[PDB]
Amino acid sequence: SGFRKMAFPSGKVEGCMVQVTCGTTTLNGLWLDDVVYCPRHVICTSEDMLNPNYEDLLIRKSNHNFLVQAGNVQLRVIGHSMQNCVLKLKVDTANPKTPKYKFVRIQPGQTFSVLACYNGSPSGVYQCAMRPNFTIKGSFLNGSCGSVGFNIDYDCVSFCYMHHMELPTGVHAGTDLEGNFYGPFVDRQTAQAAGTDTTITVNVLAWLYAAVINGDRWFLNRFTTTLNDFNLVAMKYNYEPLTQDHVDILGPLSAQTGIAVLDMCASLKELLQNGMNGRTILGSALLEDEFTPFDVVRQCSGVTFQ
Amino acid sequence: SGFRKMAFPSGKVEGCMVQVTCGTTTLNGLWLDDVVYCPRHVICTSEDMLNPNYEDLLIRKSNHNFLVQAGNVQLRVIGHSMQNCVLKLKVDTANPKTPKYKFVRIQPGQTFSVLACYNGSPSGVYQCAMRPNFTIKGSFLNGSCGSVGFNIDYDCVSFCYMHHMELPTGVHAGTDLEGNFYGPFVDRQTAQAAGTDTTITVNVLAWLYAAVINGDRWFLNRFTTTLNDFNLVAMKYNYEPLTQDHVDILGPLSAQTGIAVLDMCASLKELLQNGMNGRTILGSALLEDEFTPFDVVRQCSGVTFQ
Repeated sequence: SGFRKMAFPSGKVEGCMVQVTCGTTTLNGLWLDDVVYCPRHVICTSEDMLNPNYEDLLIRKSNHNFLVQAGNVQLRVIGHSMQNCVLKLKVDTANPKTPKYKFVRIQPGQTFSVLACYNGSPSGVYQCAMRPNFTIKGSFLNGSCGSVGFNIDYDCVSFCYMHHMELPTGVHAGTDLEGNFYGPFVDRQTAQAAGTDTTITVNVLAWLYAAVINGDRWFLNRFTTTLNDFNLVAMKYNYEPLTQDHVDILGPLSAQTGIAVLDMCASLKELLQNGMNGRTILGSALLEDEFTPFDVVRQCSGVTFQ
Repeated sequence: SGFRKMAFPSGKVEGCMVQVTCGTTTLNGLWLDDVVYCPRHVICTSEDMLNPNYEDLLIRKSNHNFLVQAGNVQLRVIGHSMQNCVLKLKVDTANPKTPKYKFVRIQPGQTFSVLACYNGSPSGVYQCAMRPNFTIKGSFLNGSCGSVGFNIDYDCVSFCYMHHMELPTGVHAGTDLEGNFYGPFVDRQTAQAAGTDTTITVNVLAWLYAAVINGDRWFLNRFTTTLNDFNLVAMKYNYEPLTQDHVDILGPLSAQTGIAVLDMCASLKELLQNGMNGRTILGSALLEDEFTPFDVVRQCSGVTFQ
């Protein structure tokens, strides 16, 4: 019983975090086999970040300019290249703690765990969603760059995010591990803005389903609705339009609650129209859209990792 | 920038989780050196939990009745005893992953990380507070018992909580690692209830301070107040009374914001009296009381662990 924003266990990822320095700039990198991955803006000085030419900046740099530290042991750089917005540093030592792993580009409205690091040391773990506008609402102080986002499928770590930058709103942008940004962000210190932040309707529904399973049912009503009727009300409140896939994906929650998805939409319409009247759902006075159906199932089925 | 409920890294604790079975009952235990710790109600059958005599039940049990499994390897039980509500199983194998560690009984309004486990496998990590009434609002499905609460001070794990039970409200009770319950709970399946759930005023203030440092300042006002004036308003809303210690503890936040604690109390009084008017603070439409001053400092100073 009970329902929390819970992260995956960080252990398999802790053993992959290293410290990367060029000149006066230190940030975090990801040590898998005999490659360290980090944000290429490690080669930038405070001046360069205005309008850097990365190709040009990289030409002034040799393998011996990259100080890679694993705990208190220096690694030897025997090769370096740039893949989009990441640097791949080849080291002669394979990480003996390399877990079974893969790189996935993640879809907006999917969730993942962040291990926030400073100087290659883990600081803390929390859950995030890739928002429809490809930002994240994380916690990233100075030196957190190269901190990574990940899911764990049975024994396998799927890395999906590397932190690079903060936007004027205080929200966060980064890349997949192949170094392509999520959204239209670029790694230079210019005026960039996120689009409109829409709500992940399917996730809000998953959360309502979680609430019910945990005894909170006050927001349930006598009404149903239609997909089209519901989406007319979505548009107004900058909710994502709902589709049959979304319905199908919620079937295991629908199933286990005996509550048709459309009746739950009717409950949600009523909350968007009437607000909460100072009531709470799983101790939130707002609609939470950072739990996927999968997140809710896991936490109301109790699956583990090995 | 940004502010999240973030857990400590779980890695050092993952390597301590084992599975403990008696008959048909499986739960989690904590393997430190050559001792496994788990809730003594592992010796209970579904019948026994009504009115168990643990001393009597333990007399029917020998070292070979305890199936302790570490990943996929069985450990050998060479000794067993009961310390209050925990069983200490002596095994011949010392945990080679035992981290530097200590047992602390934690004070109400302090926070810690939970590694929720099933069958000795970690499932997820989240932050909790010991509430003034000695319950916690966690996530614990069936088989989560023996999941542990912990803080990390530089390299050292301080274990503070072991999960044992859920109360009629859906909230959670357990012991310190010496096996004394937090609050007046006992490990039997009877009608027990938590006292009134008071709010941790000092933590609410820490959070307001976090908000300010992260640019949210709408709730700031022109007023100050007195300790006594503020506490008159605390009592009404079941907030904990504030003291000079509480003030002193917030000095580093006061300091770094240039905002006297009493002016922040005046802001809080105004929120308790007027509500939020559908505004948000760090994306919460309620007052958050599960961040300590220490939690806020860490996350606005950026300290790490090694």
